[PDB]
Amino acid sequence: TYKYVNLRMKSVTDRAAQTLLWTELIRGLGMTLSYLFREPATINYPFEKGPLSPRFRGEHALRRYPSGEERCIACKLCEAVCPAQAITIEAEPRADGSRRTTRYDIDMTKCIYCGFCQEACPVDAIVEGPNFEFSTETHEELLYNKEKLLNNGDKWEAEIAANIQADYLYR
Amino acid sequence: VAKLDDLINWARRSSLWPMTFGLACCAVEMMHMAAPRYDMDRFGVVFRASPRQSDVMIVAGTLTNKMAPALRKVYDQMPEPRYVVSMGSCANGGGYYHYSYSVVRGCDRIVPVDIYVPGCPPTAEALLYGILQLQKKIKREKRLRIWYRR
Amino acid sequence: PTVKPPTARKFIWTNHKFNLSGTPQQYVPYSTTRKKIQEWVPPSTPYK
Amino acid sequence: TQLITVDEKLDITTLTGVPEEHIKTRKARIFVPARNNMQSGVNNTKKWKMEFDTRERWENPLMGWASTADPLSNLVLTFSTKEDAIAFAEKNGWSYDVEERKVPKPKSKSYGANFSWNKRTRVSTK
Amino acid sequence: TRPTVRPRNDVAHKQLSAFGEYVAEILPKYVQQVQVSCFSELEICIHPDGVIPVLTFLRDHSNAQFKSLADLTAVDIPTRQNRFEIVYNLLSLRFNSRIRVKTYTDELTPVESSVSVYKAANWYEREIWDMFGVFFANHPDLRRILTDYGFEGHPFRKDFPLSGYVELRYDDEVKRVVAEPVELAQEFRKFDLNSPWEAFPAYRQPPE
Amino acid sequence: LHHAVIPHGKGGRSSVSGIVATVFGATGFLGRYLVNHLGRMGSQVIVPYRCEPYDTMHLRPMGDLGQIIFMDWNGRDKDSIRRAVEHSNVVINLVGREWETKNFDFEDVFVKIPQAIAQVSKEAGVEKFIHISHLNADIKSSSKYLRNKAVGEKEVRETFPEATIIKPADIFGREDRFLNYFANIRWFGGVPLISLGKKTVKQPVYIVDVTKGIINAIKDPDARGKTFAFVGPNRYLLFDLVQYVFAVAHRPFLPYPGRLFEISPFEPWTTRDKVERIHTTDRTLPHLPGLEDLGVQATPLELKAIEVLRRHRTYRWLSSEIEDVQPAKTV
Amino acid sequence: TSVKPIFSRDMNEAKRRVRELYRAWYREVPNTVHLFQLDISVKQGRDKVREMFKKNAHVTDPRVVDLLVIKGKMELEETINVWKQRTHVMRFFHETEAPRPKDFLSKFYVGHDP
Amino acid sequence: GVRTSPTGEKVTHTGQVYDDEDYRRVRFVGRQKEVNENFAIDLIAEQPVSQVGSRVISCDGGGGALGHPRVYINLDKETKTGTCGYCGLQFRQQH
Amino acid sequence: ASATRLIQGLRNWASGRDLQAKLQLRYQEISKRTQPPPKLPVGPSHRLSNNYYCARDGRREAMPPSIVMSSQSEKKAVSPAPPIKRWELSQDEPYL
Ligand SMILES: NC(=O)C1=CN([C@@H]2O[C@H](COP(=O)(O)OP(=O)(O)OC[C@H]3O[C@@H](n4cnc5c(N)ncnc54)[C@H](OP(=O)(O)O)[C@@H]3O)[C@@H](O)[C@H]2O)C=CC1
Ligand code: SF4
Ligand code: SF4
Ligand code: SF4
Ligand SMILES: [Zn+2]
Repeated sequence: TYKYVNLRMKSVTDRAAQTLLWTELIRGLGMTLSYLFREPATINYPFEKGPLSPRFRGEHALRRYPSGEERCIACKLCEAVCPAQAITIEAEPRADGSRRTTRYDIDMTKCIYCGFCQEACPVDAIVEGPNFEFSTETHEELLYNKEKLLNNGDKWEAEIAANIQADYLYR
Repeated sequence: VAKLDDLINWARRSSLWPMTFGLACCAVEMMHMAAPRYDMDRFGVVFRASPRQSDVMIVAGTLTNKMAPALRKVYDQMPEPRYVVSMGSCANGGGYYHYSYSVVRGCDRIVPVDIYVPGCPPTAEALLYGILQLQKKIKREKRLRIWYRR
Repeated sequence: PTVKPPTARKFIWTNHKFNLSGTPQQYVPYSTTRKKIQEWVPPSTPYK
Repeated sequence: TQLITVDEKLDITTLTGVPEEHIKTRKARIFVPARNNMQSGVNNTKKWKMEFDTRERWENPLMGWASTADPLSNLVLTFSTKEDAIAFAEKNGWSYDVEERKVPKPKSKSYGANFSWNKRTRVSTK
Repeated sequence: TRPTVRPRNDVAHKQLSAFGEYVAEILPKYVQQVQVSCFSELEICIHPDGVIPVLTFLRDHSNAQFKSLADLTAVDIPTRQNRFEIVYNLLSLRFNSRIRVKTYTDELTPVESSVSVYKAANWYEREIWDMFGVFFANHPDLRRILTDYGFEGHPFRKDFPLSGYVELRYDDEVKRVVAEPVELAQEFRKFDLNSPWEAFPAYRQPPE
Repeated sequence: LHHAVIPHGKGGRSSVSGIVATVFGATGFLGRYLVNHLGRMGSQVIVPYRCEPYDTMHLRPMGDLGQIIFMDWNGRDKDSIRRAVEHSNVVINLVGREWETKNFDFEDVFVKIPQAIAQVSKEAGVEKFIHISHLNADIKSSSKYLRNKAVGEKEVRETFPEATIIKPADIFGREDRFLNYFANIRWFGGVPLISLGKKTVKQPVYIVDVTKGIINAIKDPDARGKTFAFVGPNRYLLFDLVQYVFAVAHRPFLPYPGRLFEISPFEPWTTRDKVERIHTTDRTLPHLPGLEDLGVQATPLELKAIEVLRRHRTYRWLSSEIEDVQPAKTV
Repeated sequence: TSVKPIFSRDMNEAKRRVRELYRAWYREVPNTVHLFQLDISVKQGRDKVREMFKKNAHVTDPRVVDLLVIKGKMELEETINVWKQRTHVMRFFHETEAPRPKDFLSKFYVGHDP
Repeated sequence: GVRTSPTGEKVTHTGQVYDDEDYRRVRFVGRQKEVNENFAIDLIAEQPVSQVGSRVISCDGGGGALGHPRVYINLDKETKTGTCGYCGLQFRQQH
Repeated sequence: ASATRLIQGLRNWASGRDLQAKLQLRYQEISKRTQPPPKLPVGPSHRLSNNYYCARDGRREAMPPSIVMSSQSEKKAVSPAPPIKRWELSQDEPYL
């Protein structure tokens, strides 16, 4: 169940020869030279990308139905499950009486990218999408409104739908 | 003066020397970026521990109220030109600990931030993208042309 | 995608856009809600 | 012995570290919260709540978020009964307004009253 | 009740109750209550003036041998007049067990320190003074360990707000990091998540 | 007034003070301090810059999110000015170089651009205009600086009859060119000066007092159309001022009774007109109101000269106290 | 009403501790000004200490004033050893906050603060 | 079909547009105002109405588990078409 | 694996082990990046009969802690538990 780590003329001469002639130092140098002659694992960014998964948590997006009509139904589960309180929702019924949203703001400098909103959405409207290269220069640009989220959804629908099709049976 | 501006922008952007200023999870993500998988050193990016010989500073982690004078002094000891890259969500807007009593709500209040990198933690490929965006920002600088116009 | 194309939709962008930060096409935040409380406009008729 | 006698009111405003303006100008409220009339459960009206008043909440210049200046705007305290709530309110020097609890009157429900013979309590439909 | 219900152990419950009777009979001067929880964890509630003569017993008796101090915690309950609930967690390696020793104190009542028994408390209760305000008597080096140097007030008290009273920002006017009254860009949205129905029947308090 | 510009909050960082300011030439010294004082009240600031964006980065942490809007503008392009001041309700003018560059002489930095800004602001219906001029602005002066300042303030008063012209006497601060110049000409040699500087009277005024007066003039509706005279609370001879400046620096004083360094490709160290302006006495304006008419506490030099000139001491005298210096002699 | 004392048996001993703390602070104000390169006079710091001592001079409980003496000792130990910064010492002197209104008319003009 | 307020700003689908005297329009100078050009109401308006052969009809939005929860719509009325609560699709009866 | 045989032998000699047997760089031997869809199994209580919730509730079976002694014969000295048994030395790699 347990073991004792570090509990251990020819041998004395071998130790003295290792002292004077540096046997184990030569061994360590040989391993260093072994690692010199291998193929380095540097991938050619940005022309090459690291491996990922269809479950990758990236940029927030708002999806749509396959008829043009938006998916969010103003149920406020995402802002109730959000651990960082980064989601602000204000809702009202529009002209046709459909329960939709008027303000859907995500503070992306508050968001912790944990995917609770993408799993608490009953109609799969909000999705933590796949995009990770969305660094900005100003603080206000990382403060998405509803129009930016809808534009991101219409931008990345062609792969978000495929990722959902690939992953939805594990949920 | 247009071509001399093109020269010194190439010299500064291809030999960026960051400083070893990490604080939290995001520091381990930076160390993962500096691994052989992504290899910051291929871009002319070699870690230097002293603020007096550093070009940029990547603030990784949560900046608390006990840490703001230290970050301010470290930034004030860096020679010009200097750029600050915010990282994660803690150094962006507080992130998870935005409403806490002892967390600065974004490190913009202490130092002027040039490049915002979003994530928690941001992926090392995204961080490389942010550093390349900073390099492209350095490339389009117009110092000597503006000096000639003035 | 040459052998497995994505499904065609009417709202999918026909052209991809790179990161537009630092350009005159960058995103700025704004509220999407109207005026919350209206204001009493005074009448234009003389008070006499 | 190892004990002393102190015959003064407990005032710990100087050790809680709160600023002065949030001591004399804040009116606390000690009350039993009313039941939400949309529901029928009475578990939420079991313990006394000590709260404070509501200060200004203006719109943000960016998106009209609820920007506030009161640090005590989200302070809700729970006490078992009234006397400890009053003692805690007077211990920190907070001037308080106390509302007594409102126990509902025990009604006299009769199922046979809907089927009376010489009374107005005859129901019209069932 | 097999697959989704936690199994119940009764031999450990009986042994912990027997050890609780043993402790409550050996020390009747300070021990007030002994209770064994449903998941087989012993709790001893004693007087504050008997913090030190109890703990050394649990560190030196051959039948207890609780040689490790795992965690030391204070809990703020504003209902009671002794709002601070000091909790010592002890671990015995020879008997492979865990015990909990609980006591109470208010703001102005000092508690005898435990650095003469467990040296780890040399930090632990010190952090308690940084967070709640419980003063510990005869501490060797008592100073704030977690909060800021100029911080006034104890943050872990329940009457202290979530966001503090001061926030820091850099000022070019004085070239200094200064503290200003707190003004949040967005208010912390308080959520009412308590269901108004009776939670558990077995934990029903008697009414007035 | 509109509901978006109604004041709100406790006057903190994230509050709304209802002030939309266009600070022209905010990248400098007074512009930096005015932007810092405006950003702590929570006011919308529009900063148009002529230099590189990086040099404006120090203006970023002084305000909240979106409270400072950086813009591109030209001194000879009125369309950029109209883009800048179309939405502001107060426009502050601080534009001025101490030396003539290759393209911009003194006339087109002191006369043409404030007239253009005033005309554009009057066309856009800007309610409040604040202009900064010089106290010693004389049409019959000995320097081009003061003459062009006089013509510029005359044109500002004529174009905008409701313009608040404010004339600081001599601003000193952390990044100024008045005490710093006096401490920096010790590098040249034995501090050259005309007639030992015993004939000219100078009244320096602290920068924080000027910024507070500008803020109060923005707030007060009774300051429109006036001509304030921001004058410090004390009068010093030039010899005694140099005495005090070298006294707080703990440098030995070896005096003796300018165009050579004005032709450098860098920022010039000194000019001829700077030498003319140093030996120009402060005018006395008892009729015009000062900083005491705006509720501003005037700060004398004795508590701020050490603050300004601490950086010029070596480490031999880096541990001196505030009170261990004999102060200057008043007149 | 019977309480456990900490250090002070009566009010006289607590006042003795208060005087000792004020003596130590008045001693260490010039070294705090000189060492931190504070840009204020010694009189400003000493009268700041006097202002704080007069501000906390409304307490009649021996335990509360004893805890105040202890916390002053913590501040003195954090000042005597260089654990603070320039900003931590300068946080007492509020230099960035504008003067708040105090009369009723000005507060009525500003906002809804009662 | 975006409408243009005569201040120059486009109008979002929520009806928000800054007034001509609003100072906050200065946040849009030198930059652009981002607004979705795919209006949801004008994209669901032209979707045809389906005639079903029963009194009630079940709608899940299509895709099975990829859509909304399944809701049953009654078409007893002969005046208004039964519109889905989630997807906005409307069904009717041929009688 | 795109290296010549002499470099292979030099690496094997200088490291002292067969490096090409266990490479640290991934190749075709790993699982494919796309997979067929699965069919997830069900839990134990997805029945239709004899599955009343009251007979398998976990939260409702929690009891309040039992008070042993409350302040409102020659009993043997007891222990919290039997003493921990002596650990056995590992027969696989005893390091001895
Ligand atoms: N010595 C003093 O401090 C005194 C100053 N004044 C007046 O006070 C005001 C503010 O002073 P101060 O802060 O010290 O001055 P600065 O020289 O420090 O700042 C001048 C500012 O105006 C800009 N600017 C200058 N010329 C032009 C131009 N032709 N076109 C566009 N922008 C221009 C500069 O931009 P950039 O350099 O980035 O191109 C800079 O931001 C000025 O009007 C000055 O004349 C009055 C009395 C004494
Ligand atoms: S991913 Fe998590 S933190 Fe981010 S918005 Fe969704 S729920 Fe909130
Ligand atoms: S959970 Fe989904 S449907 Fe509900 S409010 Fe959020 S995005 Fe809309
Ligand atoms: S942003 Fe997230 S990953 Fe980075 S330090 Fe904060 S909590 Fe950790
Ligand atoms: Zn449907």
